[PDB]
Amino acid sequence: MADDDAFVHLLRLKDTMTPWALRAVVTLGVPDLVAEGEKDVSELAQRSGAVPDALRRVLRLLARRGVFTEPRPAVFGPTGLSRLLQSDHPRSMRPWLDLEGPVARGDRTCVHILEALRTGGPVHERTYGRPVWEDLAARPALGAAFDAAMAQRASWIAGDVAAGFDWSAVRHVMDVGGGTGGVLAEVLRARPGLKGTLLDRAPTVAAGREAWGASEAGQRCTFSGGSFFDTLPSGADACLLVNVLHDWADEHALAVLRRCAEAVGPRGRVLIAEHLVEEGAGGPGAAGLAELDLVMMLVYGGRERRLDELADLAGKAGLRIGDVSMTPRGLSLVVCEAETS
Amino acid sequence: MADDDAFVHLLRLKDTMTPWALRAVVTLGVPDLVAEGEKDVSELAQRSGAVPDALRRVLRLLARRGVFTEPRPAVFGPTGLSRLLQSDHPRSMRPWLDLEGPVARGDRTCVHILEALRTGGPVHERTYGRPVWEDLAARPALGAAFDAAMAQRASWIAGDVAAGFDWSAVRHVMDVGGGTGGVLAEVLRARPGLKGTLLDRAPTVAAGREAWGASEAGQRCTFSGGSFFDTLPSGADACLLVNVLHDWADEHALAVLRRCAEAVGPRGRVLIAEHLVEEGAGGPGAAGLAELDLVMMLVYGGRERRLDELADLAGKAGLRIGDVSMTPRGLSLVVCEAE
Repeated sequence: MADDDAFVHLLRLKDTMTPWALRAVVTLGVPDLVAEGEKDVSELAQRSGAVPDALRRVLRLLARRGVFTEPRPAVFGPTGLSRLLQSDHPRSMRPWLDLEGPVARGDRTCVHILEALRTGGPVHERTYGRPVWEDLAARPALGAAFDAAMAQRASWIAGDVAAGFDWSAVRHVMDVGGGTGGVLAEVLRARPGLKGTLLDRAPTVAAGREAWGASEAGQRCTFSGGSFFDTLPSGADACLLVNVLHDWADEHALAVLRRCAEAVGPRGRVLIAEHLVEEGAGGPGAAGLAELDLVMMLVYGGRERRLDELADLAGKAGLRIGDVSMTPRGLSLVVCEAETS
Repeated sequence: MADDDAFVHLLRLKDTMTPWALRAVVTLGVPDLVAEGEKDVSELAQRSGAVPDALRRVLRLLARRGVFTEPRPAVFGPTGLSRLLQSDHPRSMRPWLDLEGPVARGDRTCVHILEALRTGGPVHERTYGRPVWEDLAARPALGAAFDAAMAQRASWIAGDVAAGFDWSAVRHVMDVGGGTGGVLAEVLRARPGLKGTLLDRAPTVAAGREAWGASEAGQRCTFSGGSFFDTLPSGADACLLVNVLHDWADEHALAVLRRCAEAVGPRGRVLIAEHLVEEGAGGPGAAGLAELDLVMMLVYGGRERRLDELADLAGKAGLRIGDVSMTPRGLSLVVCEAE
């Protein structure tokens, strides 16, 4: 690099007003309020519960960044970005940036990053009093909003999972930590012979049962509560782990994998789908994954993992890493068989 | 071919980890530790306070963004960007990103933005126990760091301000809120005949005195501790206000302008130098001002203002805009005659 070019780049990297301007505006629902068109701030302020001047300055920053239009001085309207932040929108980003919701709430840990660097462990407890898992369950309004957002990331990738694994030698699949079963449902209806089991929390499995448990795939699907840290429900010959391990530190990730290897048995399989970090540089979306990693370090005790970090945890649960397949959308799909022949 | 992917733009704008990875790593002196070449994480971890795993992961992100190189796993080296983060550097960014210093410290307010929209006022007090000026004054070390940070900024701008106003009509200038006096130092030495007075806090002006009070221009400067909300030293004919009004809400900013009118009298002059906001905006100039304006909302109770918002204020302090020029680097210089 050189000087002026490095300067301009650093100024992008160092901005904290924008991302919070964005988060706040999403929480107040300015994207919805301008969906049908341009409004002036007086109306946006009065509708949002915000001081006109305060909101104006916030929206002006966000207009300069291209989130809204500002055709005439104090009037603001929708753009392609603002549309992604609407509640309407099918692939909406509201739940990831709504501060009343759970996910964006954890992002406040950014200001305690130095403490996170001292102790190593997360700083969600430092920010809000409780670690992340406790105060989700302590207020199930957030606990149901979390499941709603995780339901959305499942949808995104569900097709790619069912396509990318062979199911020829499988009878009964178990979506361990599958949420509302978005991925399970997609596999079962795509492979009609198969049976299935959804394992997750007490309310979350019932909410999955609700949305499709009387449908033709839902008939072939057990909906079983209880923690994946306890002994898993039986009769599975394949356990499915989709974007579950990155939520957990190495000890707790090892437990779950042990429970999966225990439950699937000698001739069975454990099927892992994560987005894996590469040995430096990576490709496109290595920057985003390392960003995510930091959220996972600060909020949760968890961690985005390399193939070999996955291999170590698999090994310590007496599994080997077999076929290592990549989906078009960046997911790595790995078949874990029993370690020894 | 075209930066048209809205989803990517949004993901760019929403990143909150990079800017704090950056602030942390600058706080921990890592750019300095790698100035002389590659270091591996274990060393960097030891020399700073940090856990090796956490620091690896934080540097990994910043390396992804080009701040540091990582040529083999777990080792990070310097770059053109890291140079600008060194204390070393003539135009260093360290004092703006060091969480030990008060400027970057203020950036923690970002997370209380919803309250800033509810109340309208700053959220430094909610972050830190006290508003910005009270705990800067209650912690002298922060005070000094702030002063040091502003001094670097004033140093860069000082030649424009000397060259920007016509000092022919002026015998004695008072730099009101001029920090350690970097602009006054330059203004005085450019115009050998002038007398001068720096007005700021006591420890601040004292730091100014020790820095350049011995020089020829220093000998023509009265280093004067005090508050620009109190009556100013009597009988300077011009009062200078360089990036002071943007720190203050409308009511407080007005009180300073009146205090400036008093001390110069009728047909005295009040010389203002701010970066004013421009309706209809633009690229990097405009966006940066809008970013800074949120810092001013959240840390101070301040505002970036237009030429005419500033006319409103001057008008209510018994002053009228006499001449408006722009420095050749965007700083608008306005002379006000006392009406």
